[PDB]
Amino acid sequence: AALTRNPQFQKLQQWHREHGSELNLRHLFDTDKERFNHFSLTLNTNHGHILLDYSKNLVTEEVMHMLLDLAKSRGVEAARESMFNGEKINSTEDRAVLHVALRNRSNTPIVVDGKDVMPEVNKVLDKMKAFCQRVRSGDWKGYTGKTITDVINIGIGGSDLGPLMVTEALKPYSSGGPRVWFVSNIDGTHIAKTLACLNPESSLFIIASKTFTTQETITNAKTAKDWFLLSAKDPSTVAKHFVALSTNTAKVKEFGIDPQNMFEFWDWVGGRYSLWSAIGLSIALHVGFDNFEQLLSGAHWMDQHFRTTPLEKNAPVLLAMLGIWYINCFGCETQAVLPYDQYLHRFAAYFQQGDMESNGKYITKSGARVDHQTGPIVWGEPGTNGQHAFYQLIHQGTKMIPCDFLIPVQTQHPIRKGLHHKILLANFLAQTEALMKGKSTEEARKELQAAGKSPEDLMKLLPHKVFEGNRPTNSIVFTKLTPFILGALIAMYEHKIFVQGVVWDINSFDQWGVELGKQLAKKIEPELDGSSPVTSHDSSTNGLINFIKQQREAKI
Amino acid sequence: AALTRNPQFQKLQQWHREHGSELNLRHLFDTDKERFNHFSLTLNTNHGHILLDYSKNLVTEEVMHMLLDLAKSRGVEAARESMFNGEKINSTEDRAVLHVALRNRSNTPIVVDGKDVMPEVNKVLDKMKAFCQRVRSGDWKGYTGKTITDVINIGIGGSDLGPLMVTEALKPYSSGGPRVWFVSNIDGTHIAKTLACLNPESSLFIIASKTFTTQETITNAKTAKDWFLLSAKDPSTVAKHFVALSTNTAKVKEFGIDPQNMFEFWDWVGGRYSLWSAIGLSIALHVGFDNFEQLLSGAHWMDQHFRTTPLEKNAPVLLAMLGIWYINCFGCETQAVLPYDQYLHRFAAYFQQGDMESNGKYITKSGARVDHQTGPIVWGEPGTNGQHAFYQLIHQGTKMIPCDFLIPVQTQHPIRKGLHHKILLANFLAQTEALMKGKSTEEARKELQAAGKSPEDLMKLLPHKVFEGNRPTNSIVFTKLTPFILGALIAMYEHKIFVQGVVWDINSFDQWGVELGKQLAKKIEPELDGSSPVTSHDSSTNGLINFIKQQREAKI
Repeated sequence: AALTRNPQFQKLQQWHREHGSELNLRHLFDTDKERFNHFSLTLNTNHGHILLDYSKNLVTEEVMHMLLDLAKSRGVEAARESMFNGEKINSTEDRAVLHVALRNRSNTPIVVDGKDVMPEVNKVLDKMKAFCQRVRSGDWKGYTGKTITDVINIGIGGSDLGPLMVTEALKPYSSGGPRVWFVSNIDGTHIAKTLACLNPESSLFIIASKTFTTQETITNAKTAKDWFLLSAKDPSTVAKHFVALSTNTAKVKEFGIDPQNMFEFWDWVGGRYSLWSAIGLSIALHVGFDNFEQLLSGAHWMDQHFRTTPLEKNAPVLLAMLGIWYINCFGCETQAVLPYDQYLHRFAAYFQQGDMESNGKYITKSGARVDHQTGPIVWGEPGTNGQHAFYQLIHQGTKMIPCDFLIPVQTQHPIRKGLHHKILLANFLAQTEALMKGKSTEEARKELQAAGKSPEDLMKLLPHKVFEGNRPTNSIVFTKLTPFILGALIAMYEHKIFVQGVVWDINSFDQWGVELGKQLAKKIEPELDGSSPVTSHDSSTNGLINFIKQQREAKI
Repeated sequence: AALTRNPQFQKLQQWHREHGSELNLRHLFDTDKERFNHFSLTLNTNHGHILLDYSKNLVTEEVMHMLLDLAKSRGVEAARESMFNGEKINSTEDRAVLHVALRNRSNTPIVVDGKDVMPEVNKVLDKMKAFCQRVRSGDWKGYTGKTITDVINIGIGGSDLGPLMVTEALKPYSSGGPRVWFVSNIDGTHIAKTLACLNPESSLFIIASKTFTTQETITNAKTAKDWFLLSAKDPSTVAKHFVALSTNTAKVKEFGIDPQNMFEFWDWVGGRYSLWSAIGLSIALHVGFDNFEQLLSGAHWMDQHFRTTPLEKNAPVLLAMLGIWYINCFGCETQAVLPYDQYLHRFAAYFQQGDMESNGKYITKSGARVDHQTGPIVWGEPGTNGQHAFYQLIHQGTKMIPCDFLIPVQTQHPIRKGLHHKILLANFLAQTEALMKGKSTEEARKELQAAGKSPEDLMKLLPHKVFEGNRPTNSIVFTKLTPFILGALIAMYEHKIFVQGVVWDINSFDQWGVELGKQLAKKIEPELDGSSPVTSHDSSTNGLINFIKQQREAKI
């Protein structure tokens, strides 16, 4: 495996082995008045500013230089061009990786198999807008003649999380749009509780599935059709309440949907990178096409930043290499994402898929097994919520946890003359300051002394009140969370993920880890039927199945 | 630190040292037909069964004996008795830890400071039931004489997550109950979007806060009151629309709340263990008191199981020691919680707080700094969703991640004649089976050949199709997710957390980690006012504040 044999990597490791544990944030800031200026970057997108302050990280100019050298020697730049140029970098599936084409507002030609993909991309987009216009304006009618009031997206994984996270994040921009719902779990509870709140006469379903044969998605789609038909009765009315995001014309038409209402995307569009394509139809329907195009433009802006900016000042590259530093040198298993924004409550979950499904790999592009760590476990909750739940462990646990704190300067709801947002901002700032600064034993002793504690009571509590600090964080502040800014932020992390994948020499765009569980599930399905004991598996699987057969009848 | 000096621990570590990496699940099952029988526990609660199958773990009977010996030498049994008997085991705050008293259905006396706490516990429960009856029945009217249709819980941390997670989990048992809402984030977006869907004359607010001085909660409460009075206008009507879960009579009365509508709890009720107290009022209002008592009874049943069962067959002890095995011997940073149940969509988030806030500590009860790992990072999303998001990394990443898979045999919505649940169950079973078994190079090769793959295509794909397996999991299956069973499950994990804390010799019931961040935030708040630059902090904190001031009125 390449990384471990790379000269720059070894130099980095050697340096960390010798000076790594010596790095101390408090000391670094105390001896360098220019630290913030030297370890941060402000980006003016013309539609708001984004400040990436990575100064509270365990790095020095020397460390950053070494990290940038590694990025260069790993061919991050050549790899980037290959992606943007339509080359088939998805080596195991022999496919191009072009979510950047989906939002290529510049319409600069991107050729794949001797053909520019932009024309087809724009064809679908125009098709999406036209349809969106009919639904939003009321022109489109239910089988009863009523306008659509609710839109239900049915899909799993990448066909669900992106649309859900974005519509949740851009709720303030949904004025005039129908309400949107998202069904994803095969668990019957999901579709059942969702359908109970809807009127079939004014409900529009969006079945999101490339092949249109995805078990969970199609099962849910069929259940929704039965629910609908229970009221509508006529199978021909389905074409008025169901549309598809797919390419399988036959299966779509067989379902009862009109091929005219099938919005397609391509194989170079990964599920976890597809909200920018037809998959984003529910987004466009909710916030309008102008806002949707703003979302795409934001991503496009960041794509250009990534492609034209020197590595030293390249946002995604910097985030990626800082992550490599903590993952491969410090050995940190996780990456926390803490947005101080309730609208971004599903932002961390979105990147759990985007990051983990992309880089949770162990085989390199050459077929060799890695002998080093790859993708981290991404997790988190919007602040200050999460702040009152698990920060205890971040501040005083036994784990080093890189944290990305994000927040918009301007709130969408400046209630109480901005009092709420002021407090939110203060906590956003105070937490990273606290994680960095900590509170020494002497500092805590003085507080306890001043609190009239007896020598005995003081000694008993003292160590518990000490904060060792030196806990690194990135602070990402943006003017306002608009469709454009959100687009830029999502694209920024998409590229961070891309860069790390290159450094580790893995394929960030396939997902073979899915078939094993899938094949074993299909084998078990028919065995669940009936009350006869199963003995064809390992004793555990056998035991579980038999307990299930025994208890499915139990009358509590 | 006590743990490192414990002889049973050193014996365990030496064994691991010498045998650890040699353990292979597939090989263990292949060579022992009694594995499931030997490593599974079935609990009959008389109100449904709970099967704890821990056979797919990297353990042998020898390993389990060493783990149980460690639990015993660390005094888990005596510590448990001290908790149940009301001793002040919360050593740093010198307080008892009695969430078990809250659900002590048996009413066996529990003495604290020379006084049985049960009378006051039951008094509050009776008060809660009485109030709920009036609200639910429509007896309690708003200032305009209308019945209450919406209940809004305002609180943060332990005063929020439990009530939210339980009401979400028990939705099927809420018929005839008012809609419940939860406001927690200080972020104005939270209270604003909630208030926008409410009618002040039929809305009842529950302000959950012990001291009633919690900044976020009180700020949200004041905003809700201003909103209410904009319509009500008459201050005296507040007593008909606001109640409190607190003990600060002065502040409550000052807020405008009738002190007779203040439901109390005690200092031995930790926030993250408070849903069983008055904090659970929103739960009672949503599902009725009979169901709330079932929830309490379920926890009481698990409490009894924990107190009377020999360690070797004690569910919480087994879960705890398996965790210790992975944390302190294998070095796993995280613990995944994967419930295959949409209703339990906030279950993992709940324990992310319950576990991490309790055991994210680094100072032992003797004041020594731990020289070993403590609490893990808890995370997860309900199965299939999570299954289509990040399982790629669990299956083929470079991290060992213990996973708890949970699922009810009987679904609350057996739609399509049980088809959805059948698929859900098959996946629940197949996933742990796949994680254990994996797929060898030769197995994958055979599949690729049968698939008709060409020689070189097979060669390039082969390694990527291999699953190393040997990934440990616990499967927890229960007859049905009822209020009683849910209570039992929550209590089971609370005790798992307790046992681990005892083994590590830390105080699982304090949370000093909160102080530093709060103190720094209060100092920054006033500095945000005005446009003059701030220079009183480290350059990063300074720079972030100044960017905020600059961008505050940037027009986008």
